[PDB]
Amino acid sequence: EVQLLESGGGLVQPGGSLRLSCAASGFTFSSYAMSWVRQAPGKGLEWVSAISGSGGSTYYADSVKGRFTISRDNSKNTLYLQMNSLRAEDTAVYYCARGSYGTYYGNYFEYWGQGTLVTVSSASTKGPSVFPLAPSSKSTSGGTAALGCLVKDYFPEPVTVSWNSGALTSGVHTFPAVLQSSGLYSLSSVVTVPSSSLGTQTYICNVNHKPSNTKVDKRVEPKS
Amino acid sequence: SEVEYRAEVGQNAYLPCFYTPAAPGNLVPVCWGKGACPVFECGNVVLRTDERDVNYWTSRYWLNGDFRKGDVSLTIENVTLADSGIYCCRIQIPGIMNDEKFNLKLVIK
Amino acid sequence: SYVLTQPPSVSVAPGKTARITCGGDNIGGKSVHWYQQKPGQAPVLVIYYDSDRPSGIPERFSGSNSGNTATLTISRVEAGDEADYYCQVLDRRSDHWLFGGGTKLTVLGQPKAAPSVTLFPPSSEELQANKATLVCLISDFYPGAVTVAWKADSSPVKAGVETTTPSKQSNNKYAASSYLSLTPEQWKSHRSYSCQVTHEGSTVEKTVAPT
Repeated sequence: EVQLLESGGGLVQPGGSLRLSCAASGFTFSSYAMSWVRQAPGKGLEWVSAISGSGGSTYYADSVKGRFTISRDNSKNTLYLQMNSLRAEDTAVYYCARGSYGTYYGNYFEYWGQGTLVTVSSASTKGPSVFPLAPSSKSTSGGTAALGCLVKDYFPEPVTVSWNSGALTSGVHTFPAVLQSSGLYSLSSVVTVPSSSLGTQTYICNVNHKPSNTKVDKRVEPKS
Repeated sequence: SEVEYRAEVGQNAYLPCFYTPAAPGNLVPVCWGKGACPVFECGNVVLRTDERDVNYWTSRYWLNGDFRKGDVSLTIENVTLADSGIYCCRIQIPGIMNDEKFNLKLVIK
Repeated sequence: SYVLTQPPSVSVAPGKTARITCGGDNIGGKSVHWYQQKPGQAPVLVIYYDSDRPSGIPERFSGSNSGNTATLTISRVEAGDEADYYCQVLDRRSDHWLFGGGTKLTVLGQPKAAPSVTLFPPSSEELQANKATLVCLISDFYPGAVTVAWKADSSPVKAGVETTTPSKQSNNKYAASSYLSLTPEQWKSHRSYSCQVTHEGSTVEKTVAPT
């Protein structure tokens, strides 16, 4: 299977620089033209830059000429994007994409990656406070009982949440975050689970916030 | 004399080839090869399409145009003296004989 | 210089045919391609070279292109087909890849579904750190529009309320959340706090009290 994984996204100040990476696998990398495409929040897709299989030709959207440099190492199956003189409106998700076999340009975007958020702001990183949302036995139904984690006051996006290191997947709902009127994000994650398992089973939410190199495992236990 | 295409060692070569889809909403297969177009197919095939897209490719050889809209022009990267010679571009037009055959002379300095 | 234009939004009833236009000057002369982007997901190539279909894409997806209009066609529309759809071209004149502005596909007449509401009190731990947050979690509703109102005992609360906009789940229903920030004092002073979710004229209320 074709695989495209972006990395290197994160927070950076106006005027600052950043370097995105895209590891490719499952095809002969050199045989395919590569692109970068981006999407500001709530906005349309905007093509950014492209490069030929060999690296011989590079292409740039006008809005990034003189600032961004696309390149590739074919002996490492990796695509790069050096981003300089970054600006507010460069804030977006950055997707790596592959073109089609035997075309100089690539022509279209056959395979995409999952993307990487680049945020350009003066505001500074803030790690989250994680708190347990303890299972109310006042509010159950059958065996079903709702317990969760509150992930408070962090910046920037994103935060991932798992449970018992990904071993507990059923009945999990990680809600999207609120942007507060302080520029800080909060979100919650909730598992619905049997009541009989409360005395037995350990419930730990695994919060990860890469932007602040913070990872929290919070044990959630019944109210007294 | 006779038409020819030219490049210095190191550069990319650019060989033109074209058809006009007089029956639109429908494409035909195409192939490039080394040596003059023989009676059938092209010579040492280097690049080929079916009626949809590229099903045979060689390092250094690329369709640089919108071939689905009739631009079947070819780029050859980082050419050497060995690349000198005649190239065959061929359009598989359905019908008796039909096939559009184009010989394109590349001269490398 | 070359530009692509799409209609912003298109509605269709389930089981019918959806048509998404892509306009450009003699666009018929260029290869058009189509992307599907569901909320939160990366784009997926749906059609290429006007009408070709990638391996693994349903046959209800077809495409055409001639003159000044290219057209993506989706028959027997199901609800999962809601997304933004973008057309795309390669302009070798300027060496740019161009996108249309996007089209939101909306499936009409979908089955209404009432929200589930789970309300959580502040944690002991949060209180011990001189803060208090009430967390009201709203899931499995449709259409995606709700009104949240908080109450302290019987009285309405308007301060320190932060409520997300809705968003599609896996099951094509919506989710949202609302947060109320108190002092530990406020929390302990009042007898109870309530979160009232309204949806299509009906209201569901959950209540929590220091305990």
